[PDB]
Amino acid sequence: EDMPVERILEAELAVEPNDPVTNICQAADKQLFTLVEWAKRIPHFSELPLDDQVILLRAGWNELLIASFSHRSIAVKDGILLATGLHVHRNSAHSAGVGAIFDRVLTELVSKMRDMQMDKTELGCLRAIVLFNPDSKGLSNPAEVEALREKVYASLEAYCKHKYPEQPGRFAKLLLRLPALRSIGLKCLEHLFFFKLIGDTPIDTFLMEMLEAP
Amino acid sequence: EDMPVERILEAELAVEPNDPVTNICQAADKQLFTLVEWAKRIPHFSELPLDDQVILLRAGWNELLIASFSHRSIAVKDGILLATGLHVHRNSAHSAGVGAIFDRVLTELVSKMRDMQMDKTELGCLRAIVLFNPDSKGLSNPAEVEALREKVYASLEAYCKHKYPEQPGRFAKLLLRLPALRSIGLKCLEHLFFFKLIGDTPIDTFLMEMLEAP
Amino acid sequence: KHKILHRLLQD
Amino acid sequence: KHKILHRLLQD
Ligand SMILES: CC(=C/C=C/C(C)=C/C(=O)O)/C=C1\CCCc2cccc(C)c21
Ligand SMILES: CC(=C/C=C/C(C)=C/C(=O)O)/C=C1\CCCc2cccc(C)c21
Repeated sequence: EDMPVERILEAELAVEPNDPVTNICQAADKQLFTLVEWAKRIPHFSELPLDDQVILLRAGWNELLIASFSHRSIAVKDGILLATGLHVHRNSAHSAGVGAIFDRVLTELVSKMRDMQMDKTELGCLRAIVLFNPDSKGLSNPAEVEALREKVYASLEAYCKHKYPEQPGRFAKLLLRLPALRSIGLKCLEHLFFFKLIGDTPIDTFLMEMLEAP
Repeated sequence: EDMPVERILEAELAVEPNDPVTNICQAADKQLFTLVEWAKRIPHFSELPLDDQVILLRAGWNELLIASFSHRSIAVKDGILLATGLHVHRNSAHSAGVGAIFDRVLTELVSKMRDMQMDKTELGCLRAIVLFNPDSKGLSNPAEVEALREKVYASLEAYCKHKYPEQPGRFAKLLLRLPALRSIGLKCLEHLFFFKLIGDTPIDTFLMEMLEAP
Repeated sequence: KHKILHRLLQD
Repeated sequence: KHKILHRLLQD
């Protein structure tokens, strides 16, 4: 109840305007600030207690950001477009030692989005579902977070079927990229923790903070 | 087309009749044989080229087995029931050093299944969707595997809405446990690789084989 | 902890 | 590779 897809699309339109690994880390930090504003624009999000708001963002920021730049990379050839306006080509990522994860992103996310022509309203809802992760540990009221997630995909399914009547399986197809996003999200994090350990590759304050405990 | 849920339920009914970590590893090996027979009973599975059949099973065996013993642990108090007829209590897992992952299994999987009263037909379809992972690397025909996945959840959604008309969001709720299954599946694997490295904790041939490359 | 995050969420 | 798996799938 009260989870209009129009508001979700607005949040998206509101935020969306040499070592390839270093450029990626900088883009991630830059986007972390934009992620918070985006979240505040998501219905009922800011109404949750500040603490659960922190738990939800710290728990999904990576999947949220990955989903965003991936959808933003549909038109791109073999690579991704960073929020900084930089392009990371598949070969460049390979020459940096992160080719494997980069390929999964292009194969399981970017390409799949481009193939089904996932629109911005759909991207938004998926990110909204990720944001509202009822499994996030520490939640003062997981049941409430769960209720919000259900209102989101309920509206998403409504959006679909209505805009894509000829594709009765589109709703499930969108939801079925989450397992891949979750898997790719976990691998990118492992790499990040390694980059921090090694000391090389600059990491800004906000990104660094996300690597803090828990 | 030709993906009846009755056949899926049959596959389930056909296979379903001191260190807690050691008992878990043995149960996993025992179930790996039962997993293959279960798969063969899944419509169109055995019709795929032997190689893609190997790729699909090696890619999802862990999530497939986890989903199974979890649903089998709904009636159980704070723990799980192993196929060997053994019970692993939450405290026992904790005293073995695997309490964290064990808690995620009880919190994100077992409890959620028990709360929504997920039936065997639903479990089956979800496992069938996991089995038919179009993202599995090496697939000679990923598009075909994708087509099978879509026929599975298309039938699942039909099963739902019809059996649970009063729960219009049940279909999405089932699909939304996959991200958790994928995450928990990846963590259990990490533990297994560690157990192998350490050398302690016996590991049988079949389970050992699944830890082989790739 | 999470200095930056809290400050941004609160504003 | 995957001796056991192939043998079981083939039977
Ligand atoms: C966690 C993460 C966030 C991405 C943020 C970006 C790049 C946002 C944006 O530009 O919109 C992904 C990283 C960040 C650090 C590790 C990594 C390695 C290979 C490829 C990628 C995309 C990554
Ligand atoms: C990969 C995996 C498979 C489970 C197989 C079982 C237990 C099947 C069954 O009894 O039906 C899970 C493992 C197997 C090894 C690592 C591990 C650690 C803590 C808890 C669990 C469940 C696990």
